[PDB]
Amino acid sequence: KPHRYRPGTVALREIRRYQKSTELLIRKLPFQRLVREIAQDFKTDLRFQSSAVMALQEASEAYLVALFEDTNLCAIHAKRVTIMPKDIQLARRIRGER
Amino acid sequence: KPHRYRPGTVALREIRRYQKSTELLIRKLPFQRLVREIAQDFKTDLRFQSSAVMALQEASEAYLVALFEDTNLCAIHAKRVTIMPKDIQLARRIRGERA
Amino acid sequence: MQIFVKTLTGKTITLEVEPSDTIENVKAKIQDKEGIPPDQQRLIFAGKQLEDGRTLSDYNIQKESTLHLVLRLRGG
Amino acid sequence: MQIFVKTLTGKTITLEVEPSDTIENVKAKIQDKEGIPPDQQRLIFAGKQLEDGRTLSDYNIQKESTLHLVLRLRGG
Amino acid sequence: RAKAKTRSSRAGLQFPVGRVHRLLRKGNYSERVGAGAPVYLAAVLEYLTAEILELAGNAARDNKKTRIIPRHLQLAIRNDEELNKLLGRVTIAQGGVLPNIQAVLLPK
Amino acid sequence: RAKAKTRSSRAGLQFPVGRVHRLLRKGNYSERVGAGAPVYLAAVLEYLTAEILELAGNAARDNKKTRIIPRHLQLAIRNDEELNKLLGRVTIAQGGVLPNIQAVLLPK
Amino acid sequence: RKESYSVYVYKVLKQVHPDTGISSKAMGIMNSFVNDIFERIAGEASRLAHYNKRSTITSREIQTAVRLLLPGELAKHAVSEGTKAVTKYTSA
Amino acid sequence: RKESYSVYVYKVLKQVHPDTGISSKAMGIMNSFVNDIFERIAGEASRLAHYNKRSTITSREIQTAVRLLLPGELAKHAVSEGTKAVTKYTSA
Amino acid sequence: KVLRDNIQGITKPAIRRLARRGGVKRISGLIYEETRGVLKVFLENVIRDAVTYTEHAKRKTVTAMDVVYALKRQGRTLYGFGG
Amino acid sequence: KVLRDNIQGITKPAIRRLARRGGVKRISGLIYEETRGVLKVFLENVIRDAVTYTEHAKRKTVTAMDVVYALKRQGRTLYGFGG
DNA sequence: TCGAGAATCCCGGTGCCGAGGCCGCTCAATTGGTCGTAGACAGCTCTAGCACCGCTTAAACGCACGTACGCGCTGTCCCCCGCGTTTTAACCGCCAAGGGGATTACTCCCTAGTCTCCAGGCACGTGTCAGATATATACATCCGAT
DNA sequence: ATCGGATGTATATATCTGACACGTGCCTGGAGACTAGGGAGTAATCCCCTTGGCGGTTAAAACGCGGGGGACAGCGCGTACGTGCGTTTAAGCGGTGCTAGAGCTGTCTACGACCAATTGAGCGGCCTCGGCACCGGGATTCTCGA
Repeated sequence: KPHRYRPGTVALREIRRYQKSTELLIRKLPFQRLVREIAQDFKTDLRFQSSAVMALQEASEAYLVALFEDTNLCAIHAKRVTIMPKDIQLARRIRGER
Repeated sequence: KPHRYRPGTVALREIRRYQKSTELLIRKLPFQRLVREIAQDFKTDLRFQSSAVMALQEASEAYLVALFEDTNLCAIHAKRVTIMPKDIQLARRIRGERA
Repeated sequence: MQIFVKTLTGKTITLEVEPSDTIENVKAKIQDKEGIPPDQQRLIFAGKQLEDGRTLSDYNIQKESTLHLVLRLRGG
Repeated sequence: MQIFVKTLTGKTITLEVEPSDTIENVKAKIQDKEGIPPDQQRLIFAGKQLEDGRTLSDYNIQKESTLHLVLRLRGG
Repeated sequence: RAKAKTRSSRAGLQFPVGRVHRLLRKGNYSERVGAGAPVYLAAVLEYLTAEILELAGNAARDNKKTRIIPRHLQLAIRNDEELNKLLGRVTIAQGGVLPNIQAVLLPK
Repeated sequence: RAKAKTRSSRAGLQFPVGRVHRLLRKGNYSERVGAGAPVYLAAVLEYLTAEILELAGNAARDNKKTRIIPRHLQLAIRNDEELNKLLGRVTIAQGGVLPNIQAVLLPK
Repeated sequence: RKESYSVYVYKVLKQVHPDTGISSKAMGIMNSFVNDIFERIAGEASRLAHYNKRSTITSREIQTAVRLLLPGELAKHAVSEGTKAVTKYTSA
Repeated sequence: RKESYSVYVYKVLKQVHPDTGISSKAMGIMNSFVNDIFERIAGEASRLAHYNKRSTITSREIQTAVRLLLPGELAKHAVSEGTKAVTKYTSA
Repeated sequence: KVLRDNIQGITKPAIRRLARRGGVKRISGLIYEETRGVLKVFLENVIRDAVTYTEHAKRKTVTAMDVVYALKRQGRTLYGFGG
Repeated sequence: KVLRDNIQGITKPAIRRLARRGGVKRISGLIYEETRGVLKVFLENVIRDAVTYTEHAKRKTVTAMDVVYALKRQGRTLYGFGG
């Protein structure tokens, strides 16, 4: 009989693992490529200091972490356990973005 | 033979009425007494220009209206219609006031 | 019928009026002898602020009156 | 064995060195005849930046060398 | 000297270039102010106020009124989406709110 | 003349009163600045720095470390209530988040 | 001797809508808005000028502040109006 | 030569926790924090000076700016510390 | 002179009217206490800022400009009172 | 010199492991497209600020002191890069 | 499906006070000169951002299965709404009064300005131990089986 | 609940490399001392304007009650997501190179500050007529028990 953790057990372990560390979570080269192709529509030539790209990654990851915290709060408010896209839209409305 | 409106029609009529008018919904003398009571814990003697009192009332009305808008949105997101105290807390918690 | 207009500057002039004359009439009289615009004067008699539309009798301005005058500035 | 140290100012001195001498050794020699601190000099020979720990032979400094010197400022 | 011509007149503007320049000088923003900065700022302010007043007057006309009211101003600002981003943190005294009811609340 | 005694020394502070004064002058905040203002501001900054550093050092000791890390600074700031009020809109590079799991998500 | 923007707002109104009225409260709100935008743009321009080690606020700084504070097509239109006004002023 | 509060922060850290060290990233974060707080307090004091039409920033303006900015207990403690420093500076 | 219990001056019909303007069609019976609490804390913050402004101004009178500055420094700028 | 897609590079396990940091236990299957629409509206609000900072500086390089000062402008302050 | 009935749009009339127009005077915006310096521009140098290549392997990905959870439905009951009746104090108008806000004038003293001196803060180099990494081992947790 | 294999977490030991802490040398920024002069402290004065009190009206608040709709717990289902595995893919790392341009310096020209005189725009005061608020009869419009 093969070993199998029940669903929802590995998720909590991953939560505890990633709430203790400080490592940047998105892959650096894909993120930098995304930033460079986004900036292609404002200035034709840009050079994008590495420290600037690092700051962009840090800010984006912090923003996503906060947004997912608020999304989880909305999901728990809605008597759910999983999050759904409408949970993000509600959180982004109360925050006054959209 | 009493005419009786169904529960909810008068509420919607009041909503439509009160979203059209720009008056203040809180009684001026009780609000001023509340303001003077609140400020008694900072300075013993304060004078509280009537313009300042009106500005405070306008700001409080606008803030409460926005908070109730967000509370209603939370209530509808919870597949509900009535607003509840936990709806207000969630609106403030996301907004950045409930700590 | 002469009453004395005592200004804030301590210079008191001798002004001859009529019992039926008005507060406004006194204002123009000083312009005739000093060139001061009427609207730059604030007349204070008996401690109450005189009004342009009132006469010199409604306030019971007896002769030899110490009329206290305040001068205003157009702009602060 | 003499090589010429040409500064940015256009003043070129005549300096006598040894084949086994170092880049650092030249820096102290100018202090003896001009009082200039060694660390305020940037020696550029053959277009590559000389290093203090290297000798005068590793860069093949032939005689009658036009040694280009850059002077730095402590503070900007 | 020649008859004085206002900087607003020579710049083709209605807002006071001279008064904007004085406010910039007396605001402790910087110790020196460029010549064209007050002109540019006055032009921008005039454009913004014209843009808002156009929508406010349109709202007042829609409301069968010939005067612009704080309610009309609030309606214009919160109906134009580009103005709403400028004044999203601004509350207007005697401005009210727009009529909006969530669809779920309607009778069914 | 008499021996030179620094403003910070004669005020009992460790932060540069002279540098604070220079920044106040060169900041376009006001045309003039008082004598006691730089001292007062330096004292306030020193107190706030000490307040942060005490908690940061305690948190660093909690992890069996003798050096401060941005993780420790983040932990101290987010664990103190009023520092969280000062820096609630401030994100820290390589700081992470506090360990939080909502009680509903815990297994029965 | 209090000074405001009421006359200029009235002129702009008469220019845009040939016949429309302004209540006193509406004029006050317009003055408040004008002061707010002036302070916003001037503060951003001062911060910009200081970030680049400059002692002057020029049309370049004002234009970049307008671009920073104005969203969408409003920024484009404001920049166009500002540059047109500045070039007309320099022409005479 | 660049200027920062690294030395002063290190002295404060030695005063508070004599046995504790600190890293370069922490120096950067502490300099950022000090600069942010300085900017906030200085801007508040500048605004306070203009509202009363005063042309000088003094300890009174800095103190009321501290009261405006800092939260409950920290504001009180910081005002106490600053007042102590001001009296010590004036007396000595 | 001495005032107390004036937080009850925000009556139930006033809160219902505010919710009606906000767009709420049904209100539970526990909303009013929470609304009074949040209104009280918001008022305390704004009035504390206004009082410290009018105390730095060396005055005993809280003008409308003090309230305007108190709201502006919290991001809730208020047009229509001279700010 | 031309980049076209560059948005699937923010992979599904990369949106996870960040939702995990946020603190979620279960994630739907449509969260990823929403989270990619975000962070594309975001950071596009940050560029076009960082640019027109570097453009005002007449540089063509986006320094770290542009991403900072674009943050603290968007209402978020970033430490250690850094002012 | 359709009247009964309450709400609301609507169409005149009448009286009121606020917006807009007019008059004046006065002060700050303008014109016109000087003058010191801010940055515009050219030159140059040295960092570093980009572009390339190969090599290792961690991360992503497609697949398959199961289970728990979101949803949809259903039945209870309870509580908030709408309506009527009684109470109250908000509100409008009026009146008495003092206090402190705003303004003006006198003056004094505190800060910007300038020169001169020197020492403490920055750059630098160096050495050394603190956290990182690997390795082996004990302990707490999970879930399937009883 | 109880056990125990299997998994992951945590702990003790050895080494070990680079970043942090302390020195040294120097040089510009901070400190010491005196002046000129305007900013602000301070004492009066007036009067706007805020506080307190009082009387009448009635709009609004408070209370009570009947019930219909809505909150909410319950139960089934089927489907969508978590978990684990083998495979693919490109991220990560290292090393090299080049040239685009960030950054610093030298000249100097245009540009903004500063000061004297003046006048025309705009702010203050009045004033008056029409937009607008309210009253009421009016027809229309939505709701609700049939």
